[PDB]
Parts: sequence; C-alpha cells; structure tokens
Amino acid sequence: AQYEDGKQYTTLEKPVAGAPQVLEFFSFFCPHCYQFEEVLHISDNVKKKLPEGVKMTKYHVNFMGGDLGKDLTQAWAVAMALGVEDKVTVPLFEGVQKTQTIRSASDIRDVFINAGIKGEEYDAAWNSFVVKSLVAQQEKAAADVQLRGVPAMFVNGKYQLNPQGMDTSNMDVFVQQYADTVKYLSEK
Repeated sequence: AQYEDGKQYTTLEKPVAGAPQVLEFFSFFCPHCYQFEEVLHISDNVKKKLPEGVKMTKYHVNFMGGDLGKDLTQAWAVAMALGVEDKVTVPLFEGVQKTQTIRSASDIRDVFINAGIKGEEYDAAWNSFVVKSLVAQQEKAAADVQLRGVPAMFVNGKYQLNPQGMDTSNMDVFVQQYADTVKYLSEK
C-alpha cells in the first residue's frame, strides 16, 4: 500500500482510549523540535490540512533538561492557560537553544514579560491550581504512551508518526508528507 504500518507511522499495541485527536509532544531543549517549529512549521502545516472539527493539542515534556525542563512544562501550562502559545514559543526556543539566555525559572518568566504578559498575571497563573492540573494533563498524556522521545505526534491514541521513514532531501516535501500522513491517519 502507499501508507503502511511501520513505514510512515507505527501502531500502538496499547491504544490510549479517550486521547486527543491530534497530539504533539515537544521540549524546548529538543533540537529537532526547534527545527519542527521554526524551520518546518509542522504543527501549522498539519492544521492547515486536517479535516475541520479536529482539534490539535501540543504538550511539553519533562525528560529533557532536568530542573529547567520541568519549569518549562509548568511555563507551557501557563502559556496554554493564558492563550499566549503563539507569543512565547519562538522566544522560548531561541532563549533555550539559540542565545542560551534561559537558565532559570526567572529567565523563563522574562520571556513572558517581554512578550507582554503582565508580571502579576504570570505569577498568578504560575502558582494556580488550574496550571497544576494542566501540568498533570501534559504528564498524563506522555505517560499514557510511554514517551521517551520528542518530537512525537499521535493520532487518536493509536497511531504514531514515524518521520524517519520519509525523504529529507527537500524540507517542504517532508512537511507535506508528514502532514498528509496525519490527515490519512486522521481519516482512518
């Protein structure tokens, strides 16, 4: 066939009931995640091709960058709660991987302040129980699929994207292949 299990995707032997439709996992410490976000714009090109009525979820993971890695998952929780994902994603990636000016929770906070979120509003979010269960959600979802690597994408708690089985000669072609695969898996 054209799309085959083990080729453009793998199947979970242990399917996750009630999982979000399109589920992406990343880390601001993850070099391919930086590529996926800033160079390839994967999340975005997938969205562009999903049949609509399908919602996209992206979560941060703990298993990279030790203590800062966890701070980053809480900060991504804050980001989701405030709806400012689109304003901090790029300065968080560049602060962690490009300029390396993010070394502490306080530096993470600076990114949000500079993006225009107010100090009081950030600190309030940061410390809120609505942020704590949102952290819990990110951790539960990664736990449910035994996640040990990022970037990772899962469709309907049963299929996992397998980007190693796609041509990387051209970056545009890779993105479209990746996105069409998500759309196929989505219609499955």
